[PDB]
Amino acid sequence: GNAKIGHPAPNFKATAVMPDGQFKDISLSDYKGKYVVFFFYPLDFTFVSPTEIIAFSDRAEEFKKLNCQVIGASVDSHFSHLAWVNTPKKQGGLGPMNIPLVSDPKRTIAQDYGVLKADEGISFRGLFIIDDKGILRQITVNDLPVGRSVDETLRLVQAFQFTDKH
Amino acid sequence: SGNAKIGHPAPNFKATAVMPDGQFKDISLSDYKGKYVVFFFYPLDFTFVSPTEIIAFSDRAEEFKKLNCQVIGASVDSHFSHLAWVNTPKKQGGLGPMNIPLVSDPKRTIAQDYGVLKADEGISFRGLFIIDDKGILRQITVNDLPVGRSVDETLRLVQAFQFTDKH
Repeated sequence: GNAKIGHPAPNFKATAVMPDGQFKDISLSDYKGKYVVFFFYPLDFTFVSPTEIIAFSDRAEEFKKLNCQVIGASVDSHFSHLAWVNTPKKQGGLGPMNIPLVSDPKRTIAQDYGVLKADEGISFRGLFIIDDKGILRQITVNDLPVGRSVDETLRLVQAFQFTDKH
Repeated sequence: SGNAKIGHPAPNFKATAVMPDGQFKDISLSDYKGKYVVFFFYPLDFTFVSPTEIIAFSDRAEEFKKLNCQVIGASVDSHFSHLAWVNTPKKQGGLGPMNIPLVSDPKRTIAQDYGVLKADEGISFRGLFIIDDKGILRQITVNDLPVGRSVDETLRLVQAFQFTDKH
């Protein structure tokens, strides 16, 4: 991949399903001036990913207070993302989202970030912290079975911002 | 760059370390087959954030022992530098006695194999890697220099990989 600490995070432009339930083409560069947490998950309609997605969405206000945009992504189509959003939570759906969910059907974004599981065409659980100047500050990659922690992500974002001002 | 890939064998190394008994010993990652390994880099000895991380992992080594997990720290400093830092009491800004080995990577080849060498400064980023008992890399963590790592989070991850290994 091209994700290197201290270098500009690779830009992307891709269709996302937005919090209002509509599709929009967004770019990482849209969020210059804010910190960004950009995380990949393997596939829609799975059982580890919804715990993570719902936690980041439920707690989006805590990232807002850190002037930090959270963006999720997977190789599944944006239509599949919306289908999972519209599935009732009591049946295993995501429910309404406070974060956008990017579609990476060409796998080029996952490749740019070095998190494509090449033998299976899906992303590992990659999470990237990008500062307000677009510079990559933190790389996290978990193998497929093991989820990430919103608490840890908030600790990291806040710590980078504090040390930025030092 | 680097050869650290999730789901592939973690890059082996053979290097001089300062062991918990305070003596030099050449160790290899493959020595620890059969155990989980947390392998972490820090930029260089005799600094300010790194000792807090090193001491935290050393102080809490028993919690990794209870998970059949070996913790190993590393930097590009010489093995004499590591020993001097250990021999400096914590009261005076040193590490004090350690419960974990500290690997010396003076040729920078281990940092390069793990993709954490910061070009031009000849130091490693704050890289941390979780390797299972088969030697397979399961987790990559890399922090830019100013921000340290969490022992709690590392234990959460080791526990979760061992949990999911059961199915």
